[PDB]
Amino acid sequence: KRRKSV
Amino acid sequence: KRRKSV
Amino acid sequence: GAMGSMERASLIQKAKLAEQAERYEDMAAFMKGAVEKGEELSNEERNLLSVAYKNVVGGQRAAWRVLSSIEQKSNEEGSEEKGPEVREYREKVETELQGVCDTVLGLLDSHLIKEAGDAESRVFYLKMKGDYYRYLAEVATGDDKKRIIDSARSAYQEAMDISKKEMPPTHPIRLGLALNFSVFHYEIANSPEEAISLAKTTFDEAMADLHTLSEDSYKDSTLIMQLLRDNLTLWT
Amino acid sequence: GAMGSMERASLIQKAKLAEQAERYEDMAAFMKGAVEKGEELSNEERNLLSVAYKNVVGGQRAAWRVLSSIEQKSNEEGSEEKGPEVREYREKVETELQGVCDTVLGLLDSHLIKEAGDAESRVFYLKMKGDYYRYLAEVATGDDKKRIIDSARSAYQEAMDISKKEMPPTHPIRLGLALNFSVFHYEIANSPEEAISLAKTTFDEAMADLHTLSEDSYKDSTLIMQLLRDNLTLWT
Ligand SMILES: [Cl-]
Ligand SMILES: [Cl-]
Ligand SMILES: [Mg+2]
Ligand SMILES: [Mg+2]
Ligand SMILES: [Mg+2]
Ligand SMILES: [Mg+2]
Ligand SMILES: [Mg+2]
Ligand SMILES: [Mg+2]
Repeated sequence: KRRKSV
Repeated sequence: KRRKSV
Repeated sequence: GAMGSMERASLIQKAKLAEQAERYEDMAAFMKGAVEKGEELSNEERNLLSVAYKNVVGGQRAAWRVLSSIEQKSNEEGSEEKGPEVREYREKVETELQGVCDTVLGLLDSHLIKEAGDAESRVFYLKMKGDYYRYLAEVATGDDKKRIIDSARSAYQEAMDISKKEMPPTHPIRLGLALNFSVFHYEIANSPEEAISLAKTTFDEAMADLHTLSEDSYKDSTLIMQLLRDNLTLWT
Repeated sequence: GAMGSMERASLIQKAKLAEQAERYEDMAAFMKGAVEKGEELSNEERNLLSVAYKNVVGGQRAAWRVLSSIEQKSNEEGSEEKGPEVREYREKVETELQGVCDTVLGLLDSHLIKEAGDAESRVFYLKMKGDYYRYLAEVATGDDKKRIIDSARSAYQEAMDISKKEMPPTHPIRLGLALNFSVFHYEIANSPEEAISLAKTTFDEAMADLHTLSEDSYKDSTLIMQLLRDNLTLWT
């Protein structure tokens, strides 16, 4: 749901 | 699993 | 303190925002600033205070226990010497924990408790006092461990005595207090029987009073009664 | 700094303990102290550093967004004036966030980046640089927002250029960098197409390289490729 970053 | 306190 | 220049209401508002932001250290500092305004806390504010610190100290306690277990593992036969770090860092976390507990105890002693005349406030603060000595007891290992325990005990006992005299057996504060005092017995005072008797009796007396309650009070009480039962299930 | 007297190894060890204790602020301070020892960081240490700060800043970013949304709600027609508190407290959280980002950027600038000659280190730090300018961009609203964005962009771009030249398309750092740079495009640079093209191409080039990998490298890469796909699914 929240875009992913890493 | 851990006993509860509040 | 740092919060000396902020309006009491603004601290409370900010405490509520910090709670929303899950910024419990901030919440706690806001609430400490609010307490330090010198005015009694309303029920809501006392719960804000309690929520803030419980969360802060709960993070430190969970950390401390992680570090404690690591440290205990490095102390087992066959464990490779890793130097002082684990102990140092457990001690750092422990010290910070103790300082939060000291701060709460200090707010209670100056001057929440002495001004708290209503059962709901006075029990609540005494419970909090028991709780924060209990958290101190959890990490105590020195010559003061017995006295710390005794302080937890004494606060809980005074809270129990008032709660029993002044509150219905379903009162969530009475229930939460009994729940924690029962945990104190079980895990701090090495009195698992007392812990179990307390949680049993408390649960059963609350059960017998549920009928008096509105649906919302019923939900508040049964929520806590369930925590009593969870402990009883855990402990029996 | 505060960590000037602690051995580099002890900081690293403590950083690892703090990570176990989920004490990310402590982890971050330990890692900052370790960086400030002046020695290059190993791969593991760079990841400790990154993990520590990502977690710290991730808590502040999540808080900031909570507070930001509250604040935006108080700015809607029909919203009851609540005074400056929400803005004040958002600003406090925002300032603290900016200071973490400034600290990381400062560690990168002094002197991680300039000493990082291997692709894995240099890309990693440039990605981190992009990320922390990106976090700054997320809260930026002033005359510097464009330059902050540009700094995020420029760092990511240099990292992308090196990663593309020096790393396989499945390299987890290359993938994570592309993932974040794609997020930068989507949500900071208002370039959702570029964000999508980047994540697509990155995913597809990594896909075509998976065959070269051991099972454990495959798992590392596909883990990141999945985050690319999650964004693509979110964005398309
Ligand atoms: Cl330490
Ligand atoms: Cl504030
Ligand atoms: Mg005033
Ligand atoms: Mg050995
Ligand atoms: Mg028995
Ligand atoms: Mg040394
Ligand atoms: Mg109105
Ligand atoms: Mg299009």
